[PDB]
Amino acid sequence: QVQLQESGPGLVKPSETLSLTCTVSGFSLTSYGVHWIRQPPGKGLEWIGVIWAGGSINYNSALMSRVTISKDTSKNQVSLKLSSVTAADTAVYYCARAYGDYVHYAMDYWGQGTLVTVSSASTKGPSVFPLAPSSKSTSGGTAALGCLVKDYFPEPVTVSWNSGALTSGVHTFPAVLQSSGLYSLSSVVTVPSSSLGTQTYICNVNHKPSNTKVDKKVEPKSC
Amino acid sequence: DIQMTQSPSSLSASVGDRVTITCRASQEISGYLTWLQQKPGKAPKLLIYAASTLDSGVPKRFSGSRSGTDFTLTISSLQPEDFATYYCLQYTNYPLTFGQGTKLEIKRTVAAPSVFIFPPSDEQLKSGTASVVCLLNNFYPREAKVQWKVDNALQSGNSQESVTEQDSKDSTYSLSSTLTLSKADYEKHKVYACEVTHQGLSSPVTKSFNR
Amino acid sequence: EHVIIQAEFYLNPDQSGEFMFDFDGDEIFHVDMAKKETVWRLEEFGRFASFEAQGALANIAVDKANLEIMTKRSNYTPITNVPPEVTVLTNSPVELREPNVLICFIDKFTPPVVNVTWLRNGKPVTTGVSETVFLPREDHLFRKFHYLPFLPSTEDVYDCRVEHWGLDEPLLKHWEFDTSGENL
Amino acid sequence: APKYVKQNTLKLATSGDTRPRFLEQVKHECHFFNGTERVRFLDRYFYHQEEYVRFDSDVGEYRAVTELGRPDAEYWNSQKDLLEQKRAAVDTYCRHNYGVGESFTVQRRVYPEVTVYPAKNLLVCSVNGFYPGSIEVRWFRNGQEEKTGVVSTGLIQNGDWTFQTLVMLETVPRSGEVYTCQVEHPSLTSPLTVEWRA
Ligand SMILES: *[C@@H]1O[C@H](CO)[C@@H](O)[C@H](O)[C@H]1NC(C)=O
Ligand SMILES: *[C@@H]1O[C@H](CO)[C@@H](O)[C@H](O)[C@H]1NC(C)=O
Repeated sequence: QVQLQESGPGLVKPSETLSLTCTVSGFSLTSYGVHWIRQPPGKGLEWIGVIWAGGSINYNSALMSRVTISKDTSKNQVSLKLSSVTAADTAVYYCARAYGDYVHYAMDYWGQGTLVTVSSASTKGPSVFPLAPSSKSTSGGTAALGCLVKDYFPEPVTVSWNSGALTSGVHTFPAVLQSSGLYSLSSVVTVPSSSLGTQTYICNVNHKPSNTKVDKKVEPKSC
Repeated sequence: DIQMTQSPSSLSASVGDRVTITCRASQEISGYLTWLQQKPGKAPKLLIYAASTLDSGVPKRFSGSRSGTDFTLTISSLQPEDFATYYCLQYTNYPLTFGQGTKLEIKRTVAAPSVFIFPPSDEQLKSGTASVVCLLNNFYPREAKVQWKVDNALQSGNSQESVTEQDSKDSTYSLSSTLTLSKADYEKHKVYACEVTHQGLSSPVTKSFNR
Repeated sequence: EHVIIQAEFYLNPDQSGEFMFDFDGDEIFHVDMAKKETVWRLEEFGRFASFEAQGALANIAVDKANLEIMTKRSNYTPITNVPPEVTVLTNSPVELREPNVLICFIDKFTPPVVNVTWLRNGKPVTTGVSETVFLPREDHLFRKFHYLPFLPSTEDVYDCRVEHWGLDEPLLKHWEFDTSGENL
Repeated sequence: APKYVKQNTLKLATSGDTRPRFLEQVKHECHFFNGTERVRFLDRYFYHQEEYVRFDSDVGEYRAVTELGRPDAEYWNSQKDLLEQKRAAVDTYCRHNYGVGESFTVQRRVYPEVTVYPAKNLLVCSVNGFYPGSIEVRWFRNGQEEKTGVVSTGLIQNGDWTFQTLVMLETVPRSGEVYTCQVEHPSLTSPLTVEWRA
């Protein structure tokens, strides 16, 4: 199981130092080097740096003064620090793998990536409200029910349905930044109309940036 | 410092089509180009390296070559799960530079949206806010006009929309328009409706309720 | 379950050709360009089978002609120097003064030209060194094996020096009797 | 004298140190399932590291993998006499060369040598010098199979028609706990067991 997994704070105040760690498994940091690549949301990818297997470190010229990449081979982890973060440094950060100590070795097996949001605001847990099924949200032989995850900061929240038992018909939407500054999204699921009443539907919303775990039981409505 | 020009910026093609993304290099990259596939909410996945060497785990239908000085990623028979953003990457000299990216979308038959309207909850209303949700289920194409009519009067500036990415099996989208009001402004009205105009609908579809 | 490949290549401007047979990742035989004869990877194989090398050399001439036509049809597009992976292994677990083999394993490279040298305490070992031919992979890159029979010592240190055009310097992979395990 | 036969490379269709390098590879692949029962012939042609034309016996014609092979395939599928030999290669080339060599390749068995040593806690079961590569290694801690703490180096080819593998056990031995490593291989008529003897 070749895995690379990013870890870090998620929310950093401006002009502070961002500190991320990439924990790896399935390969050796003495035989492999790892790259740091960042992707602003919506925009393209940007190479931050490399730390090779032999300890050679190469940074990018645009962020040369602000980027420090180190390596603990004993704990199979690699650390990336950004000094004096601005709002342009808000991005999804990725650690990827390459062989040896040379740039012409191709980059293999990227990691899932962690999101860093640079903002001076405080975190806030989300309020979860049921989007109850009714006659208005039942088109013939199908009905729709959902969960509104509202007024949280920062990204992300994760919504599952019946602890992963319900996956088909599940549509979790991208979050929209409200004018007040907090995020909000909805996750809906379409179920057969006869199944209402004879099947319990609970959405599970987890926001670890605020240490919030909410299970909301969606129940049918009339109007 | 090295420039990677990716073309076209966006693409839509049917299932079974042969698609071709091109990538120009400002300098010579000596064959050191990598084609990456990023599905939404995921990391880039290594498709091709060294301009034509296929990574283990990539299907045979992806192929890489060089059209003169330009480089070429070719999907022979397009599949519905190939909806993704594709990036070209040089790895011949520091710094490593990526292309702008090509958003490959899937063409399908036009599908009408299923419109569902959700009244605001009791817990939100006793928190002092009201959110009415208008949901558009599996539809194609992505362009959809969602209007909010409260007491037959068109609202503007109090609704935000969110569109899902393309579904990997039936190549559809879904939209969530949220109308948000204060409790006093919500309780000043009776009839709440969302009107949907879409290419798969012969006439606009209005879903409504009475507060 | 089983895969047998007749592998042929030709490389210009080195004018170097190769015809060989593969069974499930291992070489059965290799037709030697000079001396015009088959070289079985294991000597027992030549006492169990036989092959005429001259028709294989005719196929190598056909490969030369096809490389001319492909070079003209590609607007003289060069190959990518894919750099090699070098790992130094031991055939057995090492004990002192108990005879063993140092294996330099070279993997995931093209074009198939590499300069390989064994270094005993920094000094080249040009005699009593074995090697395999450029074995083909299924991603159509190449791998190669080099062998140095030796007798493990407390004080001796060895080095595999691999030179490829995908690298800016010769690659040096180290092995000593202590710290013989680098495999995670 | 058993004789290996060759598959003839087809002539194509006409349209020192820091110098460009140009390589053309041809791979005539025979794929075997259930012995000589299911056989697939695959005549594949490569320029550099990229395939441009291919004959599949499951397809029955030369097809172009990239645009560069399009002149060749149309040329090669314009000669039906050539295609009859390519389709009959499944029986005349693949199955023949499977026959002359089944004794020392398919039915080749080499005894594995098994060694257990502690490393830098960690125990290593080094299994070296075996053929074929179908090996199974299990770690029995006190007569109980460990499923938590086993990492394998995988199958490692030596090039001598011999494989090797180093299955590791990350545990906590404290006072005289007996550890056992077991190797299952087709060259063995019975499973092979080695004890660490703490
Ligand atoms: C090997 O060395 C020769 C000179 O001895 C040199 O011309 C050749 O380029 C080298 N091969 C490489 C670097 O692959
Ligand atoms: C494999 O081959 C044998 C004869 O060699 C045959 O009886 C059998 O049906 C074949 N298939 C399987 C799945 O064993």
